[PDB]
Amino acid sequence: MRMLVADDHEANRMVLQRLLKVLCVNGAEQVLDAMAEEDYDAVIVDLHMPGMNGLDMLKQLRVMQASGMRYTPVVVLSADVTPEAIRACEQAGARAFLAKPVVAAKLLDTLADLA
Amino acid sequence: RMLVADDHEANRMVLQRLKVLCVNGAEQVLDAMAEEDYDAVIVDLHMPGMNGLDMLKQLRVMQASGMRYTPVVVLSADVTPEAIRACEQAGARAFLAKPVVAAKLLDTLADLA
Amino acid sequence: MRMLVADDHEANRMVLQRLLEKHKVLCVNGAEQVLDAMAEEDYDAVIVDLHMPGMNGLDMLKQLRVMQASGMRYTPVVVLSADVTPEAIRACEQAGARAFLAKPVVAAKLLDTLADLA
Amino acid sequence: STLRIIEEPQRDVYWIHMHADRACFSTRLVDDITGYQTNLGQRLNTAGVLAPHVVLASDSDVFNLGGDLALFCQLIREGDRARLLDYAQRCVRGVHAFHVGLGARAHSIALVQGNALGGGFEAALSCHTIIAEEGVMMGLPEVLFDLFPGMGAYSFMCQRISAHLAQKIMLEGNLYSAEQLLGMGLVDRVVPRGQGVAAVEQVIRESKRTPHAWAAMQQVREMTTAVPLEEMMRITEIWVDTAMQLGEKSLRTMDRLVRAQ
Amino acid sequence: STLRIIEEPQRDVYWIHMHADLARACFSTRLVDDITGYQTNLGQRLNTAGVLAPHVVLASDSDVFNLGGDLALFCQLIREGDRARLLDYAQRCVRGVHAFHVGLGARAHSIALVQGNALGGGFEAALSCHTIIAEEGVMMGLPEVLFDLFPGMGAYSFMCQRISAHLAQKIMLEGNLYSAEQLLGMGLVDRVVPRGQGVAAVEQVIRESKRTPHAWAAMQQVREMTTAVPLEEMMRITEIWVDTAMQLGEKSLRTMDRLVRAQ
Amino acid sequence: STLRIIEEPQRDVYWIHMHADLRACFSTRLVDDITGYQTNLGQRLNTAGVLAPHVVLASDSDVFNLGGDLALFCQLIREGDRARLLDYAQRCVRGVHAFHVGLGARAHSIALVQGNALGGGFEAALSCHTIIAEEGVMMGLPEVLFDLFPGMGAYSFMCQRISAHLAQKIMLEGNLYSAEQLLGMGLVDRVVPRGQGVAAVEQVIRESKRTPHAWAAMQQVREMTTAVPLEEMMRITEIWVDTAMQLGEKSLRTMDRLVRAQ
Ligand SMILES: [Mg+2]
Ligand SMILES: [Mg+2]
Ligand SMILES: [Mg+2]
Repeated sequence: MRMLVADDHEANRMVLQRLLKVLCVNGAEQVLDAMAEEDYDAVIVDLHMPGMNGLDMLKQLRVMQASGMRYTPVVVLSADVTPEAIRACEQAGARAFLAKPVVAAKLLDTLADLA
Repeated sequence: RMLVADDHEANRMVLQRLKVLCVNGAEQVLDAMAEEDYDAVIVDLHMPGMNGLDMLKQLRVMQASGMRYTPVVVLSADVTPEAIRACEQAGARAFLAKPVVAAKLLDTLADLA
Repeated sequence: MRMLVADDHEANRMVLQRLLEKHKVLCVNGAEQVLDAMAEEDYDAVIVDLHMPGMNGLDMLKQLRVMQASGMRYTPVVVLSADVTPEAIRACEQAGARAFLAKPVVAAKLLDTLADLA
Repeated sequence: STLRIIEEPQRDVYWIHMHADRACFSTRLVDDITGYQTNLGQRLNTAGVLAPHVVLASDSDVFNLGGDLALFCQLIREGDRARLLDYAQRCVRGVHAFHVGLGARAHSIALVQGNALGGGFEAALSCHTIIAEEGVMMGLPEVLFDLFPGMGAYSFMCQRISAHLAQKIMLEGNLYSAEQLLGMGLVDRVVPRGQGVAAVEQVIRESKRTPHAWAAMQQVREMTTAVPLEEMMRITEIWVDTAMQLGEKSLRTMDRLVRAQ
Repeated sequence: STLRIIEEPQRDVYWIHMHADLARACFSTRLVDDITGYQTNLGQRLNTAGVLAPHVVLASDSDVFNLGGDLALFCQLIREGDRARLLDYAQRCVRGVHAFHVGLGARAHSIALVQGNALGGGFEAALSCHTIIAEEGVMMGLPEVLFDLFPGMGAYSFMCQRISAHLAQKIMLEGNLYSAEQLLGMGLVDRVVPRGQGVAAVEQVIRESKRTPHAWAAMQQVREMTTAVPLEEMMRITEIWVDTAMQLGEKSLRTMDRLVRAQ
Repeated sequence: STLRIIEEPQRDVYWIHMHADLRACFSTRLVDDITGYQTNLGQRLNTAGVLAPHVVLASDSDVFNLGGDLALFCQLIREGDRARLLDYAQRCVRGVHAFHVGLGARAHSIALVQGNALGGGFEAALSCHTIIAEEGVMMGLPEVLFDLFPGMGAYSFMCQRISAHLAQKIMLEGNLYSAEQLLGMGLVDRVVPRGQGVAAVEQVIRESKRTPHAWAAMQQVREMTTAVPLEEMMRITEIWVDTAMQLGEKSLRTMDRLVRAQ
């Protein structure tokens, strides 16, 4: 499996890379740039990021995949467990939704579900 | 502390039997509720002039404006689903038939408080 | 049972008349002529061919629906065609057709569905 | 004499029962309705009655089956555009009067206890409130003989549903039950068989306690969303021109419907 | 002083908190003049600075949003036969709510934050905004029929943007109150959030439309030339409203008096 | 040559298949070919006095249409060429308005959507009188994602089906919707299984072919009531072009990424 993780915080990128082939990038705009060049099995993204957020990226990715781009499942991570935010993401195209800080065992099992 | 309102003068006294104040009309019970506080109000649906549904609608806005909340139970000879429809969406908690069944009246009043 | 049958081809009317006599039958050439017949006499069931020139089976159903709501006696209609596409089956079912059977007609399936009606 | 009129002057409730003496909009029935509308409206205006109630009902086992098709067939075959236009315009005046409350800001209530087809359904839609009994069928079958509903179907439905859905309904030629129409928003209340009168009485009693509010709302309608008479008149102009171009297949369809009515 | 104004000039977000000096939460003459006065002031500042897609939030400092018209004032003017002053009040209420509808003449995004009950004019004021955020347990409705009047501050005009003309009529004449969840299903409210989460929900809406300011402003121009409610139309509706109010009887006036006391 | 035209003169049914020589978007060539054919077919139908002809808008690609030529947009915006962008926008309006008024020949316009329809593509489907969609098809208006809005009649056409307020939301949210979702919203008229769209169109054609006088009369009624005036749409694209010209580098980069994906 080939992974692509995106988070604005420095501490979050490092802990996820150690427990998991992984590429890490900062913003939501950059993960859209990274996906345009390379192909990935799954994308892990933080919901609340400055500038462009997880949902804005999700909507933009949805139109890209509908335009012809190869499908990649997206799992979202967030501190907010609010039911209104979960519904909006899966209606934008999200396949999984996990709370922060995420338990390692449940992340790996949900990644195994996608394949 | 009860407050009952009915158009029939015969129906008023028979409910008083089973700390109860009776009044005639739908506007008069509203004037009574502003005078002193009550625990529950039992009202007849089909009253001439102003009916139970109009009182419920009027109490609903008053309670939304800042008045103390008091639960309301409605009595009527009519039992059709289209009559309960309007009452339950106006603020009523319990619905009963006429003449009232003594067992269902007292039991539902205890469930409120 | 008193049966009314509509099909634009002579052979189809003949095979249907023969098999269901083993009921009383009247065969007619199109959709307009069955409507004319239904106003003159009453029938237990109508068997209509879906594809006929001028007025087809689906029109007849849609015309009967309004006629039956206008005071006309209700009478069951079963449709026959070599067209068995869900596209055509949906249209007839929505227009109030009680049964849709494939052509060439299976005598066992026709008579059993007619028995279910009355 | 096509109407049975029940007047309650002290309560200002007025009942119009169609088909008192084919249960369709004949010339006689149309003239009797418009004649009564004009009469009652003038009496209500001069007496300064606030928010009167007018009920459109039927004495037949159906509500109304629509246009006089036998008259249509004859005028189309004879090429008499002038008389067909005249009929169509008078039908418009009848249904528009219900829509604007007879010019007296009345509450128009349609009581539909039997089937309402074509013009019949349009007449129900011209009222402010439609009460229907269970098992009643309504629809617009004029497409089945290659015509369209020109007595305000489009204008009245656009008050309740989208312009696009209104178009579909007018061109599909399906019949709908009371329960279906309720879900579609084309009917306001569905009650059990033989309970329609009581349901109308409840509506009357409800709006009788707010007569100033009702009358004011009619004024608001007049200056906003109300269907202008002129618009409907121009729609029947198109209706007549279309009817005059109808072929023998359509005329035979109309003849069959005439016999079934 | 009936308003508490919070301005964020570098982000162009502006908060209007009604009922700042409640220490009756209705549209009094003072409150209406303060709103229109601020709308005109802020709108002119936004136009001259050429601000693209500013955000204006209508909120409340009371435990209710707004209970509607000043009924005590209504009762007095009707009894005195003062049509001129009642018309003046009604016209000023129209200007307030229409300004929210057209974005203060500066193509602003108007957001109603409803954290308490909104009745009559109060509900109409929420409906005048482009987005309505409501908290759970909040009740809204149009109770003016209960004293034989109708909502004349744009209820009909604003609801017709969201629902059919026929359903709008029913709602105006039934006099029922509806919960936030019910209004959401009816399409009369845009978002329902848990108690005490309204501000965060408004912030999400702001942040969402802040990233598309050109698209927002262009859409206002499109509204202006198509579906936008003309001021003149609303003015003529309040003309009917005042004429109706002047004809009200003693039964209606007593109903209004009882509501005044409960308020 | 961007179109594959199938004509059935004896039945008066006409099929327009987009993207015959294949980005599956509204390029200048595709727009000119559509308007050119609309004008041609409309004139032939008028002079022959054809009553209620049928015109079908379909696609030969695995998508329906992905919308505006974004690569062209990026170039004209960077160059400051308002005149050419307005010209493009106005021609797109003429294309979709012609479907809305039945080519000036009171035609029944049917959109057959068997692949994704985005932006202008969705607007083109909405310009038709009937929209047939296959299961699994996605439609939406993603132009907000690069800070623009749908200016090819999205607002005008949706207001025929839903409220003005809901139309506004849909235009500014930038969500995609499935065929089933759009059906529930009233933005699509029929949803059929994959590979059954043609048969569904044939049923619609056969249904309205039996009532040609009724159809044509209804178009006349539309013309004088609820029909969207060309002028209104032209003024909307004027706003569209002025907005597009003001777009920044962030929006232009978003458009560039979509160009590469599309
Ligand atoms: Mg974070
Ligand atoms: Mg009683
Ligand atoms: Mg055959």
